[PDB]
Amino acid sequence: MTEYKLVVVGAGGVGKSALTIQLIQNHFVDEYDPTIEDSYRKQVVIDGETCLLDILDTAGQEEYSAMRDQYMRTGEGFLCVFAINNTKSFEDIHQYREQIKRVKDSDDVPMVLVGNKCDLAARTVESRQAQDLARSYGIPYIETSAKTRQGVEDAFYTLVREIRQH
Ligand SMILES: Nc1nc2c(ncn2[C@@H]2O[C@H](COP(=O)(O)OP(=O)(O)O)[C@@H](O)[C@H]2O)c(=O)[nH]1
Ligand code: BEF
Ligand SMILES: [Mg+2]
Repeated sequence: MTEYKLVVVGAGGVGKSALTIQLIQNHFVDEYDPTIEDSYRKQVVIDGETCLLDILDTAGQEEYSAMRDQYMRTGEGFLCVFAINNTKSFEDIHQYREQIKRVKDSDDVPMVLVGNKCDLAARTVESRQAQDLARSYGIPYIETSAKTRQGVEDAFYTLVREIRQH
C-alpha cells in the first residue's frame, strides 16, 4: 500500500475544500468557510493499486495562511486550483507555482492545473488560456465542478498519475 501526499493550493474561495470534500465525502459544500490547514486521508484503488491518499487542504486567504509554507513542504504533488469565473485566481497561479518551487526547493514538482466551478457560466478564463499556462509548466489542465462532480475524481487521480511520472 503506497501513500500519496497531495496538497491543494489556490486563492481563497476557488473551491479547494469543496473539491476535496466532494472527492472524499461525496457531498457539495455550498457555504463558504475559510480553511486554515485541514487533512483528509482515504484508502482508494487507483489504476489497480491500493493506496492511501493524504490530502492537505490549504488556506488561500492571506489572513488564514500562517505556516501554509511549512505544511506545503511535505507534499509530493500539488493541485493548483483557480476558478473559471475568477480571473485574479488564475493570475495568482504563477505565484503559487513559485511558492511550490520554494517549499520543495525544486523546479520539477508534480502538479495539475485545475479550473474549478465549470458548472457556472460567468466564465472569464477561457479553456485555451489555461491549457497554454499548463503547457508552459509541462502539466495537464483539467476543469472541475465540486458541485456536479464533473472532473473531480479525474483531477485528483491525474495528480497521482503525475507523481508516478516523477
Ligand atoms: N457553483 C460552484 N460553487 C463552487 C464550486 N466549488 C466551490 N464552490 C463554492 O465556492 C465557495 C468557496 O469554496 P471553498 O471550497 O470553501 O473555497 P476554498 O477557499 O478554495 O477552500 C463556496 O461557497 C462553495 O460552495 C463549484 O465547482 N461550483
Ligand atoms: F479555504 Be479557502 F482558501 F478560504
Ligand atoms: Mg478551503
